[PDB]
Amino acid sequence: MNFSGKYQVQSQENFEPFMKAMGLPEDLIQKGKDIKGVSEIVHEGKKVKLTITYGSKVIHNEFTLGEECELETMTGEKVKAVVKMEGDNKMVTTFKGIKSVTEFNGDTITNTMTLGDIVYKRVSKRI
Ligand SMILES: CCCCCCCC/C=C\CCCCCCCC(=O)O
Ligand SMILES: CCCCCCCC/C=C\CCCCCCCC(=O)O
Repeated sequence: MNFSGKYQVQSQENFEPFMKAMGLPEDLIQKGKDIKGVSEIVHEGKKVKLTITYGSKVIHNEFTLGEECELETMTGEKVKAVVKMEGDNKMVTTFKGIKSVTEFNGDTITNTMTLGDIVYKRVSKRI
């Protein structure tokens, strides 16, 4: 399907509770709470190059679909995980008890991460 492009967050639910349970330090939660971050994807085959920019904070991640790689979380911690291609438009992965589902529909990306009873929801559109 090719997911290349630049997108910006339009809306989100449960950012604070989810981020809290992730151990993201208070002040950052307060700061990123109101930042409409930009995400850039470069998709080439099973190679996904991902860059997330939140104001002055940037995180670079790169992984191969199906392969176990090391993902950098927003705290700085690094984890190992396999990102899978579920269906034709969904990228699914699991780490630290979190279940992550990214669904692509043209200009719209919908991301859903569930931790316990919390469901952090993000809706982005291509810019
Ligand atoms: C697509 C998977 C979901 C990615 C969620 C990313 C969430 C990032 C969380 C917030 C980071 C907080 C950074 C606060 C601002 C730091 C620098 C600044 O002030 O500009
Ligand atoms: C807890 C947040 C830590 C974020 C680390 C990155 C994890 C990303 C894992 C899944 C890859 C799916 C890529 C989807 C990009 C969506 C961009 C967006 O929603 O802004």
